[PDB]
Amino acid sequence: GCATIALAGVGAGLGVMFGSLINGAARNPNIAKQLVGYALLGFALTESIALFSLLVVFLILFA
Amino acid sequence: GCATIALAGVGAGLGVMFGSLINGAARNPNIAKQLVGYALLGFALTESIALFSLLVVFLILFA
Amino acid sequence: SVLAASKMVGAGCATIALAGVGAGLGVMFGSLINGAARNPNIAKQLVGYALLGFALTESIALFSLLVVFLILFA
Amino acid sequence: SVLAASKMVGAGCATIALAGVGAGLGVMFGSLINGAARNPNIAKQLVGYALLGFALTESIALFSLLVVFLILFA
Amino acid sequence: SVLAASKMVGAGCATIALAGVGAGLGVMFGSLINGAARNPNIAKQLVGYALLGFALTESIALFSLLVVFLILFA
Amino acid sequence: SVLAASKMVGAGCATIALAGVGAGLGVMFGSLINGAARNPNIAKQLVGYALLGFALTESIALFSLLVVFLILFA
Amino acid sequence: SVLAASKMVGAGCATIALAGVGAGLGVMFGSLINGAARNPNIAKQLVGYALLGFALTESIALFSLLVVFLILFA
Amino acid sequence: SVLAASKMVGAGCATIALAGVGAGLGVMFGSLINGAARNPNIAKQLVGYALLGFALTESIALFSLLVVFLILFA
Amino acid sequence: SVLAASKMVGAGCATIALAGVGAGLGVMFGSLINGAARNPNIAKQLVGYALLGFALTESIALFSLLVVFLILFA
Amino acid sequence: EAAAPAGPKEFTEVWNKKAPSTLIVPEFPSNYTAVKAVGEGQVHGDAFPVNFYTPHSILSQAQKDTVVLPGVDGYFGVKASHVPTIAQLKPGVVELHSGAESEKFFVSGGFAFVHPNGVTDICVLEAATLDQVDPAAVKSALAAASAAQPTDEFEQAANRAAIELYSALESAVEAKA
Amino acid sequence: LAIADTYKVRVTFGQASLIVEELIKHNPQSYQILFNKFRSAISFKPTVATILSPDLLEKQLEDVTGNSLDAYDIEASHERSDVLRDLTEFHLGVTLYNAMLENNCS
Amino acid sequence: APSGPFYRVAGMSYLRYSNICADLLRNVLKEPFKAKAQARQAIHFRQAPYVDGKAGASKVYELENGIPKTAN
Repeated sequence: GCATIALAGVGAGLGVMFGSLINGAARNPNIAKQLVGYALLGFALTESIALFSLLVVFLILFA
Repeated sequence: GCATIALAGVGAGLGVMFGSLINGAARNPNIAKQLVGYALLGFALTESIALFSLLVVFLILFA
Repeated sequence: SVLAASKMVGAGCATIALAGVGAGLGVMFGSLINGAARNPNIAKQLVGYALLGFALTESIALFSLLVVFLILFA
Repeated sequence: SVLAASKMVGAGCATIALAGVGAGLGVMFGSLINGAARNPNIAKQLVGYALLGFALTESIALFSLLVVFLILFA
Repeated sequence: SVLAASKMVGAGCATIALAGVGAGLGVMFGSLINGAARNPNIAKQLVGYALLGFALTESIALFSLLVVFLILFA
Repeated sequence: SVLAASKMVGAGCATIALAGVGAGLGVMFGSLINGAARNPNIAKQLVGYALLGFALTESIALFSLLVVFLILFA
Repeated sequence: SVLAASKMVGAGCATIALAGVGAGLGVMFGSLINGAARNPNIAKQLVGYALLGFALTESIALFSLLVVFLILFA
Repeated sequence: SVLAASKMVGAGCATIALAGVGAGLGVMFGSLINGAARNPNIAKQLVGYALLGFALTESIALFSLLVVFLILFA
Repeated sequence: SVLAASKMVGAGCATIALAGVGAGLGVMFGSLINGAARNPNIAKQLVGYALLGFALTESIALFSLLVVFLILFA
Repeated sequence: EAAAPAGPKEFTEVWNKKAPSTLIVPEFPSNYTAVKAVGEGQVHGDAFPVNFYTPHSILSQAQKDTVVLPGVDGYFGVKASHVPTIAQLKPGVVELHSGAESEKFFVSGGFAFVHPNGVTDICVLEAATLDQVDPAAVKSALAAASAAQPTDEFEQAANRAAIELYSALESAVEAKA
Repeated sequence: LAIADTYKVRVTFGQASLIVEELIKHNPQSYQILFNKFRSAISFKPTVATILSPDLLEKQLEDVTGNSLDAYDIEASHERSDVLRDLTEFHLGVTLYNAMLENNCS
Repeated sequence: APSGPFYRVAGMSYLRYSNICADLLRNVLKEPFKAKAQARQAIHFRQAPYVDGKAGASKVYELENGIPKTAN
């Protein structure tokens, strides 16, 4: 139970990332397909750490 | 009980993303719906953190 | 009654998520104030954005509030 | 008295979500000060958005207060 | 007694809600500085907004000092 | 002697308000620096607003210290 | 000896307060460096304000260590 | 032997305060880069202010390691 | 055997200082990205400032790892 | 720190002593304006005077109660007693509202000062209003502006200016209200 | 330097800006423009317009008990010393265009 | 070498950047107003540097499209 609280950090990080993507599109939206191209990269590289937390959640429960 | 603190991070990230929606829309009102088209994607995409947390808080209770 | 004890203390450790959702709502409303101070001609649209932000942010609050009563009364 | 013991311990651990609404109110009223600092013509409208954000952020404060009264007095 | 022991531990962990009140008070009283630094000619309006923000986020600190007096003495 | 042990464990968790009031004091005294770096013509008035903000966020720390000295000797 | 054992975790739960003071001093010196980059002509008064703000925000940290030494040895 | 248990968990809970020193050091070293990118002609003096800031904000990291090594070996 | 179990529960909550040091490292590298985006004609120096920030933040990371490997093996 | 207190007043009594004396003092561009910056007044309530200026026209010297400018962070609106501001303008549309009347000028860049007495000076190079621009040739200009990529940074910056200008113009000619 | 053939067709802002950019190859500390102000068809008052170089004399000449330009909150892309570097070149452009238009009409 | 906004780092001055923006707006007006916008766009002068006191070369500008987009 106290192992899945690391998900709060990756949620709080992903929120500021997908808000800075909104502001980055609102600056100059000609590059918006490249801003989302870096934003999904950041989403994947933060969900890597989210899965790193979920792995030890499953490891405590099932092993 | 100590597992669902993780929705605090989803709440903080989603509040700052919906606040960056306002700061993105007030910066250029000409694109004030495409930024919602990114914001609802951000909300639904980092809710997978909240999906994983409300999967864990039931995976320990009812299993 | 250790189950009747643990349901209370799990609810107390479960209602901590409302802190993050409240801080998110405060950041959201502060950004509504700042958006309505950038160009106040668009404020009638920006409060409409902030209220969808409110009703979508409190979804996470009621997600914890099912769990603050699912582990309490069930 | 273990049940009342965990009721009071869960109530004390339950009231800590008020920290989040405190930080939220702080950043919202700070943005109210900044929005009044930019253009005071909107200062009445910005107070009108600020107190609305105060009420809809105190939504979570009364949610945590009814939760802490449902663990301690229910 | 486990009742008064839970009272002490619970009223101790109840007042970490003042951390967010102090952080929000710092953010608000800090936005007051650069809000006056944008334009000093409306500074008396801004300190009024700041004291409104202080007293209206002090509702949270009065609420979290309600719960400590409520758990300790009831 | 679980009371006199719980008094200390509650007294420890009571001072976590001294995280948030320190963080708010840092943000406040940081924006004072940025406000003085905007215009040092009002470098005398902004320190007045910052010392006022320090004294009015100090009341949070005094509430926490009256809690922790309300715990230890009552 | 649950008193002299629990005073150890009272100290460990009390000295977490230095984290917020650490983040506050970090944002204070960070705004100091960002203030020197605006105008280096006032880079003497800016460090003079930063040392004053560091003196008034370290006092929260010494409130916390004062509570640590009052818990641990009194 | 609960003294040599409670000291271990008290040290673990005591060294949590090196988190906020980490965030403070991070925002200060990031603000050094931002200030060095604003005006590069003073990019030696800002390293002076950043090392001053680091050696004065790691004092709190040394504070928490004092409390850790006080409740580990004293 | 409460001592070798308490060593594990202490080494649990010891090493969450790495959370704050990671949140510091991330905002330091994010300000490195912003400083590179402002003027890339300096950015070979800002890598040198970001690495000198990372090492002196690693210092706190190594202190937290020192505590979490001191609790297990002493 | 103001160690040469110069101006239209101080230059005369230096010019009285070095110039040949039958020459009267040359006039100065301070002596041709009345709208002062630090001179208190010039708001009278909610109508603040905004001077839309351009090298070839005075597109608006009349009064509005709110002005929307496209600053470099994005659009921003100037109310009655706005904070004093040297805003740099992105190429976007400028709005001047006096009530019902709302006229839109799509400008091409420049600055936009707001002075401490409350006046506003929108200063742009080419400020064409929205009817005299087509929605057609923006695509045929932007498509080549999204095509030709020299390795010369000079025309790279010039073509990036073309991209952002035509992008804002296409978003402003699609979203005509 | 000598500039001619400038009123053969007309005066445009591109012309005044290119004459300005030929002036800014020298990096002086103040530019001065000497022209006749067309006040009527009788009076052509000679004037001196002066333009200060930004990071050399403009911020120092404005510094009174602090600064008189810190009242204006900058909203540029980069810092203030690179928006005055553009603003003074713009001021040179407008005073050159207006000067050689008033002098042509007088 | 230069540190500034994106035009100034590439050697292009501010006036050239804003005039290139002006030229690019003037190209995409309507043909009833493209004629009157071609009035204010042209550049015709010559500049002659005098390093000795009397003598120097010439540089004829005859440009009817606007400020030079090419390097200068």
